[PDB]
Amino acid sequence: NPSNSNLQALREELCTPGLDQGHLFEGWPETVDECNERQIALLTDLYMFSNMYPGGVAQYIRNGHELLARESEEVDFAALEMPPLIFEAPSLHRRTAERTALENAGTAMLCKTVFVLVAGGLGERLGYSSIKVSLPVETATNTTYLAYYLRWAQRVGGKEVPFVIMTSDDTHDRTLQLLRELQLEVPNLHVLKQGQVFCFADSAAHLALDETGKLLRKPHGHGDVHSLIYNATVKRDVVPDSGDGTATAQPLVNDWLAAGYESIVFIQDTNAGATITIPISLALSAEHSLDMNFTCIPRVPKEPIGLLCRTKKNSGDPWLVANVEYNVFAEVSRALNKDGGDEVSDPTGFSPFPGSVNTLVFKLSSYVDRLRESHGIVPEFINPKYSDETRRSFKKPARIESLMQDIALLFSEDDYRVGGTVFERFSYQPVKNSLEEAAGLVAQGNGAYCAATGEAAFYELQRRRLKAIGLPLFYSSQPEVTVAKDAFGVRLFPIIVLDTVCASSGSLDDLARVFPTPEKVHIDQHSTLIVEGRVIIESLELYGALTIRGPTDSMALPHVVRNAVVRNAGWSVHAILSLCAGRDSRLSEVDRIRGFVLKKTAMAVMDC
Ligand SMILES: O=c1ccn([C@@H]2O[C@H](COP(=O)(O)OP(=O)(O)O[C@H]3O[C@H](CO)[C@@H](O)[C@H](O)[C@H]3O)[C@@H](O)[C@H]2O)c(=O)[nH]1
Ligand code: VO4
Ligand SMILES: [Mg+2]
Repeated sequence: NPSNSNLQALREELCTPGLDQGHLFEGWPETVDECNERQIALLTDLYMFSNMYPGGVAQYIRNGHELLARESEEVDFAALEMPPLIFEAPSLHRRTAERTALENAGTAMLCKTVFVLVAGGLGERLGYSSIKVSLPVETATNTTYLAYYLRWAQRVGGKEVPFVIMTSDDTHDRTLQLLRELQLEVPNLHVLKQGQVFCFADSAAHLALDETGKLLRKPHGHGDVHSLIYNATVKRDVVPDSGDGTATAQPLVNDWLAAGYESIVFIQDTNAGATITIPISLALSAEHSLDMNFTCIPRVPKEPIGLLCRTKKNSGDPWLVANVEYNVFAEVSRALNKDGGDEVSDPTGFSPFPGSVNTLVFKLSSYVDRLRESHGIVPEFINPKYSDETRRSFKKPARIESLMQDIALLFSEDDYRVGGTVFERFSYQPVKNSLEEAAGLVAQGNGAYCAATGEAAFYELQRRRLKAIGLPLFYSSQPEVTVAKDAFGVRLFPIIVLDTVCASSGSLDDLARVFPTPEKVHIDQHSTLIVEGRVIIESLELYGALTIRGPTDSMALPHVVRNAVVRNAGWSVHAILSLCAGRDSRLSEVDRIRGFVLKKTAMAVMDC
């Protein structure tokens, strides 16, 4: 694509005042025709940046200057108050008429929903050297986060459900390999790989080089997902169009709208609670006519989650409903008095504003409109890490970032209704922290959000949902294992995991289909129940571990369990001892990041 003539022109352009990238060509020959292979490759990297990044590398540097200047100024909002459109979600463990009505409405709307999963991030800070969607939701079945989301989506939207996964250079190949290994068949899955962007070595936006003399690249944030969707195409065969030419440029958003889809949902890589909040969020988006709906929890004052606020940046700006990231809120909170009056704390102990967990629910028509106007471009920022409190130095090269929730400020209050739904904190179950930082956080009285608490919260979630339909689970709240040098404990048992064929959407009505007479099902607090396929359990007495397998097709007739009595040694859990020699150690990173291992001593199986 790039000729040698254009390569010299870009080189000269980047050496002009305001760009000042002469350090990249130190000791280079005057003409392009005299250049080595590596030099040609650098100019090619730079020239092809125009293709991937708006306006190319020249515009990237100019944006850097604008953002670096803005980052040097103390942030200030003209006005900051509660968003007008806030709706309290009912409890996930109470089968009220409201809960039943909202679940059944949202489950119908799931048939007309597009699903988007952002999975470009590493989180090596976890102590996990692989991709986060390969993490197990729980080690009882070892079901990955990738398989969890995909199987729920196919169950609620059918096998042909439209699904997008955003990957990065760090996660793409491993994501494709995991899809192949799980033998997942998703005909309308689109994997879109975000590109990394150049880095700034200093506050003057001088482009950074690595150890081998090539331009350092770093992530542009989860904001890239909108532009990737805007530029994505699909062919036209069984779709409304059926041309005899493969040169089809139908936008993926056009096929979705043409097929009858009315909603789009964005989720993150390690939050299993999204399958619980999404149906309620869709029902309330329809009842209250919300174009964009932020999923929120009550926030503790120092949580690393954003806040949903009604904002005005400057005195003349119209009201905007947008997310304010935790860092910005801290800077604003810590400030001299004589500025507004919405900072006083709440009696309970929660932030004045709802905390955004970044499960984003959109009306598809409104989303497409703003996507087409903006080309998926969202406002950017930069947050360099300086070496000393005096700044004027970068400990590590900085890069421009973007947030996928920052698409909310393209939604004017004049044309669009933007609101938030507030759920229980228990419904937010991310795996973000390693055991070390989880020990540090718990000492301050904060949430661990580690692999141990993520797995434990998943088992507790199943038990709360099942007790909501009348299953009589009597178990202690006392922990069964301590992790991170006895800093905190979790409990796991009783373990009850139902697959998507058994539990269907996970609605309380769907769960009542598995236990039609729950008063005659008695699962001891130390037991383990794994149910796969089309199973109905009418009466059971379980003291130990039991797997029940039914037909793998939902339309098949169901295996019905009656008057079963199963007793065995079952399972246990024990901590990974500090004196872990590691000689002939089957302990993997998966075990080590949660601090315990399940011992699967006995297991009964009911087949057919
Ligand atoms: O280049 C990137 C960066 C991030 N991600 C994905 O973004 C999600 C969240 O990233 P993470 O580092 O876990 O969270 P933050 O970006 O720090 O915070 C987000 O998630 C919080 C809730 O977990 C919200 O409160 C914040 O507002 C929101 O910005 C994950 O699925 C990542 O894989 C990508 O796909 N690509
Ligand atoms: O690549 V960093 O998010 O450690 O600056
Ligand atoms: Mg990096």
